[PDB]
Amino acid sequence: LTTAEYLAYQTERHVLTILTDMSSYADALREVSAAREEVPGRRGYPGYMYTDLSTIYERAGRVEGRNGSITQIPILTMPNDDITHPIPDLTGYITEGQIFVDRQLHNKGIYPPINVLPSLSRLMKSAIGEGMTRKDHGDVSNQLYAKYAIGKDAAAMKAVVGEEALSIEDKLSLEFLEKFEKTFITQGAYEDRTVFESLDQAWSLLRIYPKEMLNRISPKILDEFYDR
Amino acid sequence: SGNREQVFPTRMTLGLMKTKLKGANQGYSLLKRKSEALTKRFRDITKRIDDAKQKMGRVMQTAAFSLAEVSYATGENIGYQVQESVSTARFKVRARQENVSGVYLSQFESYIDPEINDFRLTGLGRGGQQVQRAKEIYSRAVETLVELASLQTAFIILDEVIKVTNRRVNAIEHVIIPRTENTIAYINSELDELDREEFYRLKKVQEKKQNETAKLDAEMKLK
Amino acid sequence: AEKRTLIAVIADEDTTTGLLLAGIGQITPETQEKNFFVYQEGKTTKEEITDKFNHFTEERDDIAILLINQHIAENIRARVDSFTNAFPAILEIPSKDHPYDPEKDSVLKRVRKLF
Amino acid sequence: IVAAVSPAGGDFSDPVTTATLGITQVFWGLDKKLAQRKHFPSINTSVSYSKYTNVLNKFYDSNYPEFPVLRDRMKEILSNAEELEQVVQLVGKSALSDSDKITLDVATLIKEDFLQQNGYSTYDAFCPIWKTFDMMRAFISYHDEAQKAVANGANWSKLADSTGDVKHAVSSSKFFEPSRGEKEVHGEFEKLLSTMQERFAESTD
Amino acid sequence: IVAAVSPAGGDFSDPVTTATLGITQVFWGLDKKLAQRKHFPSINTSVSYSKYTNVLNKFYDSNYPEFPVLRDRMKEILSNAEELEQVVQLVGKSALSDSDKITLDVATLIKEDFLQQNGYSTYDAFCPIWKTFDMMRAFISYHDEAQKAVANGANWSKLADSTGDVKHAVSSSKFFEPSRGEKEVHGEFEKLLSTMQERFAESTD
Amino acid sequence: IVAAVSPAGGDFSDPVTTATLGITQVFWGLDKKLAQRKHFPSINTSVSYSKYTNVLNKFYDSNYPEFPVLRDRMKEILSNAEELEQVVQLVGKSALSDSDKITLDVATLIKEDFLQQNGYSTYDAFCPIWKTFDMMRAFISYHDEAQKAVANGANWSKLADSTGDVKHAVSSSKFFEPSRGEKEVHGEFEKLLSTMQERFAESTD
Repeated sequence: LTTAEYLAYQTERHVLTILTDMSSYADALREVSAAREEVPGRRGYPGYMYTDLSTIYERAGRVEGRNGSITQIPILTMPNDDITHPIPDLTGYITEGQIFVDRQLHNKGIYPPINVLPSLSRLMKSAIGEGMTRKDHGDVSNQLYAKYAIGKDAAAMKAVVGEEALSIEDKLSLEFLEKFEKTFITQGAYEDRTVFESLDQAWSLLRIYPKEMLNRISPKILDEFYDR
Repeated sequence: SGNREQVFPTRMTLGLMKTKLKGANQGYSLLKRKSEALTKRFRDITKRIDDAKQKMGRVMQTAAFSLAEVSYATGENIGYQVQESVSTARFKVRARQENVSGVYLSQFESYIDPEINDFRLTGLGRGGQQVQRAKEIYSRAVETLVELASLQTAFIILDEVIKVTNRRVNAIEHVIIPRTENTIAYINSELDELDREEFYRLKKVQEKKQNETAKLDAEMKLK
Repeated sequence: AEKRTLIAVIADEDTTTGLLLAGIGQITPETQEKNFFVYQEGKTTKEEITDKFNHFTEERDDIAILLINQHIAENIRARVDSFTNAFPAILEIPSKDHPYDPEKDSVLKRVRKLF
Repeated sequence: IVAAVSPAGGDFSDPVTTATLGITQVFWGLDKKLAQRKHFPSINTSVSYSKYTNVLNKFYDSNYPEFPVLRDRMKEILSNAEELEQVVQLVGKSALSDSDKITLDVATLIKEDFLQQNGYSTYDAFCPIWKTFDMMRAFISYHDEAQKAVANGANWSKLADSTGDVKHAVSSSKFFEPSRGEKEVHGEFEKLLSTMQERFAESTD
Repeated sequence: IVAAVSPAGGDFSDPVTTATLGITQVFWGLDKKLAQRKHFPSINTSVSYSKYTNVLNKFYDSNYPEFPVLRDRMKEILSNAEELEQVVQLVGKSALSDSDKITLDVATLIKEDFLQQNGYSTYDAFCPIWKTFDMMRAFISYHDEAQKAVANGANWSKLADSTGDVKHAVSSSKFFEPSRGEKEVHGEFEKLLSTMQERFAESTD
Repeated sequence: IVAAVSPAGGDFSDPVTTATLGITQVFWGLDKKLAQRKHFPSINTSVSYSKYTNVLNKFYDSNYPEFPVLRDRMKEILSNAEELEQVVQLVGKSALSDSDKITLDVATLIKEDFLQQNGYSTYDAFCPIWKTFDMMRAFISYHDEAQKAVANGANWSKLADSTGDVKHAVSSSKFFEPSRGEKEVHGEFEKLLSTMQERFAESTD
């Protein structure tokens, strides 16, 4: 983070700092805390866990005057796959969202195993619009999330009410979920997809549905992006 | 406070019961949506059976007057002749088999007997027309009976599924939730508190020992 | 279960049997018993009708529909008792000689109650 | 290293296992349910992992080219069927589609005949890599044949009844004594897979 | 002190949020679901209690005498509709009585045009207390006239279709400009109520 | 030494209780849920135990020879009631057989009339051992006669109202004043047993 602050403020270049496995950093912070003979706080981590996590995370963000900007993507391992653990909890309590990697999708062979349904970016709407990325990006995101949720619950119901008793929306949603998880989320390890190209794939995926079933997307965007 | 589950509080138990709560919650939602699907089908069956009842008014009256016209042609009630006419008239009810909304509702698909008109050909010419009208009314009757069989079997299934979802949301989920509430919030927090008390007592003992070592030295150093 | 055929026994009106046996009927040549027992149009006590209903809907293994004349509004309790299952006999209440399909029909009563 | 970790009462909440998980590239975690069923070995095929799946591709591409694809297919079948089982145990198997029934049944076949391994009998005491690869191929191709056949008309109950012989063949393929050598064991598996394909082609019509 | 509480994981059970809920008299209770439906200000009226309603009678009776009973009526009809949505889910809409359908329609009008405030337009960015009170009178009078003219008159649907203009007027009552002056706005609301009364009198025939 | 253990929070796992257990041969674990509904003496039959039943058999065979058999029968039907209630609170009384219904009814009778004891009224302040044994015979005989009548053909739903006088006599058998003397009370109990047997024989004709 000191190098990032240098490169981003004393020079001008942006920077996307990555902090791999902050859970191991918390593990090391436990050793420092116990070295000082401090009593353990919750879960064994020191009570000031939040302070020394914040003093890392909050060293990022754009700055008035200086053109640079530090973007953090602090990766961290779920200790036992529970949000309630102090480290994921505190990080989600300081950071601007979360981007899950899900065991369930990884066992299917998907890569990356990003779980879209719980993952969210709180201030995504700032980075989306006409000026940056295409103008349909926000509504494409909204509709993709909605149809993915429909696909997930309808995949749950395929085993309950049978495939034939699902409404045509849910049948199209199963087809969309299969193609989604297998072609859109599923990305080659070395496949660089430009955000415009990824939106083009998203559109090639959403045009499964008729224009009327894409209720989430504004009509002014459908009338110029659905057909191409 | 509330319905305990009388479980032994430990971290493996908290995780197990949290997964069990997740399973029961998704099961409640899943069975609730199965129940809405089945009750949609059930309401369709109820409206069709009411329509078939008012058909058993009107169309049955029409077929009865077909019989009445045949009797008028014959000049007398042919019912006595029709009595004990044949052992198996030209109609039968095949074994029901179907699967509606995930439930094997048994709708009877009755079909005409291959030995058609086993009791026809009696009296004047209106007998055949009355037989055909009776066969049409009997097809309507097979339809109404199939709708009623659905409105009974799916009624039982919808009652069982609805009471299972209600039992879940009332007893099962609302007893699993207090079980985890106990296991973590009361007991695990209490045990961590005890352990932190023990550690603080250790820290106090260690600090007083080092301090007195500090005062015995630093006093040998003072003089 | 196995295939079977309908029957109509409710003492209100047996003319429905005359109007229906032209197309659909049932007798047991092996048992020498007319499965489509007449209703006598009120010429018999309800005990015989109840016995025949018990034989058809609780002793016969072959499953099919069954019909009942305006007496279905009279024997509603027994109809509710025997209507616990769609088999062996899913009852029905045709109008017979008079318009007699009101809200008093047992199946219609159950539908309205669950409505 | 092969560092056994006694799991104690807990499953993974024990801090030794949690601290180990951040270090070991491979973690064959225990499965309590498979142990209570006496299903040996009883490793959990849903929470275990090997960060060595991708580095080994340099070795797979030279000897067993289809091994990674088959492993991914096997994992996909097992995971989809565990999802499906988590529902059917709560509702029942009546509503399952034919493809769902195949996924569930092939998962049971896998979990009983591929994943399971006695480890004490003269056969299957040490399942060499080529025999394991050939059984992966046999099971995956059996699932593929079933899915493709029910993609056509053939309903799956009659198909299972008619190809019970093929199912038993792929199930008992584990019995192939590995001391016979790859030269002839691979021939046995080729014969098995060919008869499998021809039987499914026959029963499709 | 309007002090927000944002617990660690949205648990709303940790001692800080329990203490604040115990001490803070009014808890306006925002909701995520009401925000996703774009129903700003996203107040969840089910849980958003307020224990300052009682001490404010000394202010209401001074210069808005009917306000307390008026909000009690609005809250009770809103809660009745919230309860009756469950009955609509259980059994078809037709099974509801005429009075129940009146309650549902009026509370939908409430949720759409009284609670739901644009906040960005110039007409309802600032809803003064007098305009809020007059809108409350209009809405509650609408429910009362519908309720009375149905309990002593024709079916709810016939009146609703016959007096859809009145419902549109009370819905568009949100658009009256607060900048127009308190006296002018109050006179306009009185005009709306008078036209209301005469229109319900006409449609009663 | 009889010593109440008064655990904090009502938790049986409270360390003073756990230490007290393992050294006390008897454990009359009271339950707060029963004491809330004024069901005295509020003992919890599910978890209470007494390691002294094995050594008391000598006294019982010397004085009340069939006391232990009756105790075993009573605890058996109580446990059957507990499992049946666990089933019913999730399924409902419909799925219950007829013997299950009679077990539930007799166990409710016991829990309201035998196990319960007002502790302050003149009739149940001190229930001497002979009256307790007599009521065990009365309640178990009622259960046996009802079970036999159900087995012999009479459905319990019809039997309930026909023999309701006998069930009420059993319920009111706890009002037999202990000071009336062993001869008087035992004569009354023999009368109750004879009336039970004759009425249950008559009602099953």
